[PDB]
Order: sequence, then C-alpha cells, then structure tokens
Amino acid sequence: GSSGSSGGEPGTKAKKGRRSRTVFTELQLMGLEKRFEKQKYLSTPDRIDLAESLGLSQLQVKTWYQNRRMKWKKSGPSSG
Repeated sequence: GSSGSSGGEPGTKAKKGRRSRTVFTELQLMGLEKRFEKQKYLSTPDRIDLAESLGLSQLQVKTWYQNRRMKWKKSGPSSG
C-alpha cells in the first residue's frame, strides 16, 4: 500500500473587514446577487467585466462574495 503521511500548510492567514461603511444601491445589489447566485465564484476577468457593468470595484465582488458564502454554507453539528 501507499497513502499520504502528513500534508500541512506552510503558513496561512485570515483578514477581517467588519466595517459598516460600504453601501450598495438597490441596483448594484440586484446585479451582485444575480451574478454570485449564477456563479458562486467569478473569474479573474469576469469579476472585472461585472464591476464595469454595475460600476462597482473589483474588490467589491471579491469581498462581498466571500461574506455571502458564509451564509450560503450550512453547518449542522446537532439539531435538537
């Protein structure tokens, strides 16, 4: 036989942007939800094309998305 032994990451990090400043307009949000929904994660160029269509910043999609994912996911350790 032959199976892995140990594959640990060389080093990772996480950042938090809990800021109640960024605001999206009903219009912008509408589009953001449409895209994300269709494609949980956009591509390098794609994300750009969108930010240009709605007038948002590439960062928006990136961040906004990640944040959305959280809710999108589902954790059920024990219900009861």
